[PDB]
Amino acid sequence: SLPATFDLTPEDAQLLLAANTHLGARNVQVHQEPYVFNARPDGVHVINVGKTWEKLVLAARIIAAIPNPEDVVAISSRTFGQRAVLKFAAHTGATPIAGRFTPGSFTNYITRSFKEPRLVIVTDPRSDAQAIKEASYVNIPVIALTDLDSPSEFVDVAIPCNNRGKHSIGLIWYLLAREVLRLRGALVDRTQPWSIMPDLYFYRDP
Amino acid sequence: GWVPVTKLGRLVKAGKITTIEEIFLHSLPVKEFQIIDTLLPGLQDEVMNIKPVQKQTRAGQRTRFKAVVVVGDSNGHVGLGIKTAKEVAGAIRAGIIIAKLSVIPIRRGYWGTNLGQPHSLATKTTGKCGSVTVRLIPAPRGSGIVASPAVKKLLQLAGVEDVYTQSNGKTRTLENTLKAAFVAIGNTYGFLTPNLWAEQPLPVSPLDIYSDEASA
Amino acid sequence: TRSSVLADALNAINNAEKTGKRQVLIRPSSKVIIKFLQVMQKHGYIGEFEYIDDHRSGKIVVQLNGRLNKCGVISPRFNVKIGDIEKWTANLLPARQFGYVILTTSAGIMDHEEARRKHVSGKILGFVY
Amino acid sequence: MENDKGQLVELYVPRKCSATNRIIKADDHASVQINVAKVDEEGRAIPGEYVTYALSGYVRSRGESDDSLNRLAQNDGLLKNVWSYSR
Amino acid sequence: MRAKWRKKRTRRLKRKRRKVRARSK
Amino acid sequence: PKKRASNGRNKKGRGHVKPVRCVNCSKSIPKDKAIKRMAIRNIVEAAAVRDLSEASVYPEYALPKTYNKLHYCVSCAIHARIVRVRSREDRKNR
Amino acid sequence: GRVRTKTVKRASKALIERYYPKLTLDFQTNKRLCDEIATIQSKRLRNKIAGYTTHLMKRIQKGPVRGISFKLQEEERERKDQYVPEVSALDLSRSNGVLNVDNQTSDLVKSLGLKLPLSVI
RNA sequence: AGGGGAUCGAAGAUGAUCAGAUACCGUCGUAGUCUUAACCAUAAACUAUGCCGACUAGGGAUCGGGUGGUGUUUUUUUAAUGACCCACUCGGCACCUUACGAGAAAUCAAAGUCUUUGGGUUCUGGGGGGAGUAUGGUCGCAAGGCUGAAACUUAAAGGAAUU
Repeated sequence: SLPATFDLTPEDAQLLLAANTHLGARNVQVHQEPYVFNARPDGVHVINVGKTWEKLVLAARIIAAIPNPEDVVAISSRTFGQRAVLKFAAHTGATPIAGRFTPGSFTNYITRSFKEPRLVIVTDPRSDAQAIKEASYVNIPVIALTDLDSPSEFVDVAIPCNNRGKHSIGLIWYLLAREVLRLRGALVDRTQPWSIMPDLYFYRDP
Repeated sequence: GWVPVTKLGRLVKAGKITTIEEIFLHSLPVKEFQIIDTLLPGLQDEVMNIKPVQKQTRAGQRTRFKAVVVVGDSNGHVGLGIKTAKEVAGAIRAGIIIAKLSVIPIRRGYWGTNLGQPHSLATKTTGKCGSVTVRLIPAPRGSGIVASPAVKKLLQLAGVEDVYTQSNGKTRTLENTLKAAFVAIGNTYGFLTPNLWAEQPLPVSPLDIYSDEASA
Repeated sequence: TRSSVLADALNAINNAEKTGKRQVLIRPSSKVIIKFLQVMQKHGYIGEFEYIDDHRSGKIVVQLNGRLNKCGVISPRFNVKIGDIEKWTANLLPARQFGYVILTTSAGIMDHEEARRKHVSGKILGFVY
Repeated sequence: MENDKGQLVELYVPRKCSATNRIIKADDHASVQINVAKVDEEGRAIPGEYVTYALSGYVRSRGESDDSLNRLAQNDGLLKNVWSYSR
Repeated sequence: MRAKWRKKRTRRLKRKRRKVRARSK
Repeated sequence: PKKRASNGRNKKGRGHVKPVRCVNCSKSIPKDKAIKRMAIRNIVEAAAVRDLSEASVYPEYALPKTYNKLHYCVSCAIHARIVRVRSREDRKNR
Repeated sequence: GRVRTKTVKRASKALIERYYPKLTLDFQTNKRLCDEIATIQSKRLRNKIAGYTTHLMKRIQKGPVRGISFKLQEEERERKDQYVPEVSALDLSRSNGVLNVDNQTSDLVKSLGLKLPLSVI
């Protein structure tokens, strides 16, 4: 059970809605995501922010369940959420796999880039399909920040979120680094606001 | 000298892992031939034959040796591998290193009378590789392993003392036959028998409890 | 056209098993398949199944628990003596420990194991394993 | 499985996949093990004991591995209102 | 060598032998 | 063996189409089998527009455009280098 | 044909990962320094290998490049990871403290969290 | 057997080219290409994939039809029509990504539900040549069509990918 304090408070709803994490893709939609709730008549689909937050801590609960807080890794092949992962890699341990992913880090034990994780997070499954595919041969759970137009194969934790937006990807990465620190107990009180801002996770145009 | 680089190498070197059934049960990714030999010292090597292969090119041929080697103790652990090399010694020494890497357990039972130790397979099993499929039929006691000479000695070291074998297709392709049997013997554990029908608690992986004896 | 209602129905749950379905909709809705699942559920081989009744044939919905592998029906309903019950067990099912040759007699529908206990041979329906 | 004497022959009784009860092969290198911590009143995650979640690689192939994880968390009481049994 | 040429040679043969048979029978 | 999913050229559910004649070698090619390339080049040659403009009645504003469709056989297509053999990976590109 | 080969390229990146404050931006001071810590048995070869690393100090002065890790790139990486914007926190800001949302959005708010700021445009 | 008979055009007459060209290249040019009444029953007549019936991963576009949404237009904004948009559905020609599945692969949502072999039914083949030939019947004015071998000979032919 849960203490019921994990509801979507107005402040958490304010930053989620102002960051446009609810808008979806066009009429194209994969029937494996029943999380959709109506759509704009122009063609923009709408997702339920309640389910995104709900299944966020589910991803968080499985991320922090791993004892060692350094085996966790994240993939960001697309340059759009580049500096977001280093913030994850700087707050609660972990080793950055930011930028380019070496094809063989999972299987081959001779290459200098050989890690072994127990749980992986990715941003766009379409953009880094190599990461999930290669990881499938070493039987490791994965986490994906999918969108209603993205495939959801070989993934046991798929975060519904907007992939085309600075305000969305930076905020969702910031959140999933927040309660994991809270669940680990490094923030003590859950009601105390964090002193770090998602705009740090944001990527500057220059 | 070993100085293992992978995680599973450290646990066995520390003595935490005793028998091979733990790795088979949990199906951890293992590609290091050190563990298999240390876990089961009594492994015997056998090679069917060598089929030469040459690379046609601008001029001449540079034939290699393709050696198929199977290694397995006659108590329930066997493994198969195929490798190509220029010289015979390298090909056979690489065939064992991959066949031992691919050791697969086999489920032993009876044709069914339920008095003594297991003798044969519980169910009929097959696996199609290439264009040939092999069948393994449970057999009354004393029948023996009736099969092709290459397959029958493969099943001789499998631990099963008797089995009825059916073959289809061009059995002359030897390398296709064992891999069809190799996937067949692994498939044998994929049959849901009415005996393994109660639900059991899922065990914790030994890597998590022994986490401090891993890496660094 | 529809020839064997049991054959068309049974293939769907087998296809349902192949994709891992815990539920599948079957709709020839006859008696000969109704007693097919009565004996089938007797040995706890599937879960709890549902029969939908209406002014027409009806619909079958079965909640299957994922514990089966392959089920089939033998078409031409062969005439089987007592001396061929053991013959059919060898070439169709993995062993005599398990696998039930479902077959009907003048007394009803019931598997092969208790049938030889009856010492009466009837009409072969299929095989469950 | 048992002989007449009493000893239980044959080793490594394989695990059962949590979602759908299929046999996980030793060579099947796609089966994932999921361990979830437990909360004790104060919200702190106690270590040492986990609920065990064994999922076969057959589930993950179709991408419904996320779908299957819902009901066993929902049925165990870990989740509240995510997946509705009636679509 | 092509198939219709086989067929044309064979048909020519049938015509000559049919003429021969008609001259005889 | 078979080379294309649409075997000859998108002849599916039809069975027969009225053949046409090529414009270079006059080969009887089916309507959908013959490649059609638009010829939307202007009635005047490349550039040189002002040369006619200085000797043009009215303030020009004519700009005539010639449109034509070209029917090519397979043999002439390869010879004209308009369509070239593509790789197996490339062949599934429209 | 001034393009370098593999052996100089792979060797060049071996120095800076632990010899950042010794590879001075002047060629003359480090053209012989490499010999003291890199055993090179050719007078000709030791010149271009020193030249290539000296070439990268020129560009690395301007900015970073790919896959080098000279023990201070992470130092600026662990410095440029706490930008901590002060007031533009994308919450209680960027508007009049109220979301600028759509009419259909109101249904999502009133589903479970109706007690929240709202302004449908 | 007639009508018709402009182009093209088996035959042919010709001009090149080639050592040879009665072929490829150019010009005439008969039958024919058009139609009427009657035969001819053949093809790469191919989706080289028989028909009937159920199930099985998804996405968009497209033909016909229907349903609903003060939907946007179209007059005498408006009543209806008509064109569209959105959402759904049936029957379609079918596409695009994958493979739990099959296949020897080329690949296939059928070539899947075939060794875990069985939904029902019709037809075809048992190495390649001889040969779709001989002969015997049978339809046809004929050219030809249907059925259809044997003797003899060979250890290789054939299908899929690779350097």
